[PDB]
Amino acid sequence: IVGGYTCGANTVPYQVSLNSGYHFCGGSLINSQWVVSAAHCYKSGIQVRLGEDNINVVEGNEQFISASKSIVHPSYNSNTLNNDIMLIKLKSAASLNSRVASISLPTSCASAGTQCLISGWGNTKSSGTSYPDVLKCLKAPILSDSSCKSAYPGQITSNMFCAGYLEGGKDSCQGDSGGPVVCSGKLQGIVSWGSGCAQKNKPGVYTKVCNYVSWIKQTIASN
Ligand SMILES: C[C@H](NC(=O)[C@H](N)CCc1ccc(O)cc1)C(=O)NCc1ccc(C(=N)N)cc1
Ligand SMILES: [Ca+2]
Repeated sequence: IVGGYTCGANTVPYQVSLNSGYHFCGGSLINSQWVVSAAHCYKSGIQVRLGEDNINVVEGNEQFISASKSIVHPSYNSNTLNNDIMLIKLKSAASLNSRVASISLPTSCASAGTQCLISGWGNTKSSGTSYPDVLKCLKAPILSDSSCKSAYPGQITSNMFCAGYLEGGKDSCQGDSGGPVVCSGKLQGIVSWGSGCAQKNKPGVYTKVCNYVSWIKQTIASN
């Protein structure tokens, strides 16, 4: 997260860290057994880390649980990042408490101008690199589809939306991948892609979760 602020420990209790020896992606807890993240985060050897603030220090509220199954969206296209969503089932159910809590799925899509909270442990610099160890947060509005498509001609699909600031300075970034965009209590987006980070006229692009709620619900019910 570039241009954000330190969230505060466990203030984003649905935020998970995906760990394969090291943090590599965010995700969002959607019930005690399931996390949703980005398909571009797919790999083997995933341990889900819940209740994290400092990902380098055991602070006392963590739960570490291995993935038992990962399901990349059936239509994910890695060339275009279309359908960039993946479900991860946990080997055992997380114990839900104030610091480890699910986030609701959309009941409908969200409109341009709606304000959202984006969070993660990704890069905090727009040029060069600096990775924080505590969770960072950013408030950002959803941008119009037309400004999104104008910023990224030939690359925005119906399963994507832009959020952030066209002026630059405030954005998600590498390492925030797969993490949440929460707007009025609903998980509307997943950190997906963009050109650089926090650059002028290059806002963040996010998976449009409202398009996937039926798939998520049916997949969880059958698995
Ligand atoms: C795997 C993904 N790749 C890209 O983003 C490429 N530059 C375009 C892919 C690509 C997409 C569509 C296409 O049609 C072709 C290639 C990535 O690195 N995500 C982390 C990220 C990146 C940016 C931001 C941000 N600035 N908000 C946040 C997290
Ligand atoms: Ca920790």
